[PDB]
Amino acid sequence: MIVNVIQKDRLKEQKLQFIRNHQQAFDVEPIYPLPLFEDFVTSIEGDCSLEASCKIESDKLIASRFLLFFEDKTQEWQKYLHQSLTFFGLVENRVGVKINYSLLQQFLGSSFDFSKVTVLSAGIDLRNNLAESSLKMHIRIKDYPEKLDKAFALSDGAADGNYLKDFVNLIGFDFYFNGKSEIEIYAEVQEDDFFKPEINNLVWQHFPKTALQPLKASSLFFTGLSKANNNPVLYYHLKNRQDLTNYFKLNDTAQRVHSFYQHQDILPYMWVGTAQKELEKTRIENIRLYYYKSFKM
Ligand SMILES: CC(C)(C)OC(=O)N[C@@H](Cc1ccc(O)cc1)C(=O)O
Ligand SMILES: CC(C)=CCSP(=O)(O)OP(=O)(O)O
Ligand SMILES: [Mg+2]
Repeated sequence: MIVNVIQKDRLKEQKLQFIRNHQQAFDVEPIYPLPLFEDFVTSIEGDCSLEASCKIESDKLIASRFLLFFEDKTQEWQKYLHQSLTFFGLVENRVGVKINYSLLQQFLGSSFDFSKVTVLSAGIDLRNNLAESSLKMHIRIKDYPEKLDKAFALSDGAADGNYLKDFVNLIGFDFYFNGKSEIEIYAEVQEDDFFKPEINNLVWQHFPKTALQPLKASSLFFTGLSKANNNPVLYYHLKNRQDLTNYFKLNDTAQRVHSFYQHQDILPYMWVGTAQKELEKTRIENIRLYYYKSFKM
């Protein structure tokens, strides 16, 4: 048992370290209210992963973006949901804002089967403009067509984007501090399906050739269906973060993030998100970079 208390304290400090390393590299001052997220991730004593992310818009660097993934093998998804919602409610209380939950509420509405959840995340994207700050939640469902339909109904709605409805498993919620809220649905293609002829016909055919090149180094591909019908954001799960510069033409701000993380003590994979048209450019100006670390007993 003494092994357990020592390892719990150590995990608590390693999560805070991962968060501070990211914040201190990109923001001289922490963005308020980061310490509420720090308290939340330290209260999650089961196994988890953390995500630290940068959104780059030309030379603007948005870096107070963090996410916890619940990975306790007991899979008490409903308990994790409740722990995330009470953290959101603490943000509301301390900041003095009211979050608009209606989209999450309607998605969960008609008696939710939590056994169909395979991923749950909770986190933040904090800005000095409070109204532009947001809380975040992702839910991945499996073999749950009733809730797939409900998420589609909740976003912009039917076609198009409906052309990729059968590829959807991940649902994203954003909760802005001004009371605006959004839902997003993500179509995915797994590595083992990359070369199948039906996949080229149903998916790749609708994307420029440049969109296909980073699949060579990716184990997974996502795209958001409802935001930006024009110019959809494309997400690539790079097997090795070192391949980023080989497949994506980085500007100066993104290169600074990449250089910082090349030799950090983190997981080897990353996610890269970029709008479809950025890949047709000679140089990406808008890109989102996501890095990860795991925290296990
Ligand atoms: C655990 C498995 C099934 C391998 O992951 C998923 O396909 N879901 C993604 C979805 C996701 C990725 C990044 C995010 O920031 C949010 C959600 C994931 O969790 O890795
Ligand atoms: C698509 C998965 C792989 C990455 C997380 S996407 P997000 O919607 O939470 O981040 P953005 O809203 O695109 O900035
Ligand atoms: Mg989004």
